[PDB]
Amino acid sequence: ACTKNAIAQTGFNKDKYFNGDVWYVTDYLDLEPDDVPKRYCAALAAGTASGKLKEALYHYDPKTQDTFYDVSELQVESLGKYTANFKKVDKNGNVKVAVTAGNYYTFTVMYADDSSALIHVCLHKGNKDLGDLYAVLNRNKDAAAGDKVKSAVSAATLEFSKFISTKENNCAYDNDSLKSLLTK
Ligand code: HEM
Ligand SMILES: [N+]
Repeated sequence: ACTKNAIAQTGFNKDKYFNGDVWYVTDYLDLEPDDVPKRYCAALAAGTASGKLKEALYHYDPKTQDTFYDVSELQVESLGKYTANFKKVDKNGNVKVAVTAGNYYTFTVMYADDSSALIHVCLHKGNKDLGDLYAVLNRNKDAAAGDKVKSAVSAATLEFSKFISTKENNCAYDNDSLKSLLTK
């Protein structure tokens, strides 16, 4: 189960974050021992499509090759805090698993600037018992975490040294699919 009420960034700039561009996960911290492997790659695009706040997701496990995309319409809880009812889709937006009761995530944007972000995610999916996840994002898939985002990790009373990097997984992303999924 999740245990954190993450606090959103003071002065969060939603239009800059939700600009339709891609964010790559560079580092992550899963609070429950084994909800996820020590290497999925992940990326997302977030934006407004025909007036609707949307987020598209990509996951890839470079060892198993397990791959999946999702798209969600987002609902607002407060500035920087959103609820996402996800649908599993192929890379072209064709539905594989419809929106389902019990299938949603919340996320909180704890820190963001033009190039980097720190988010909290609480995923709910069927009968899995999942815990809190934190992720450091960058607009550049190769960027080492800089001082603004690392300081934000500290300010959340977390230790960046505990975060697991995705950089040695050598993941390659279909950015075009993420951006186009925002409309689907
Ligand atoms: C970027 C922020 C992330 C968000 C919003 C997110 C969200 C989600 C969602 C919605 C699902 C279920 C998708 C579906 O069933 O259609 C999922 C599954 C999963 N995610 Fe993430 N995720 C993120 C990052 C990560 C990271 C960095 C990892 C690293 C290991 C990870 C590991 C997993 C795993 C292992 C599953 C499979 C869960 C299961 O079915 O048991 N996710 N995630
Ligand atoms: N996840």
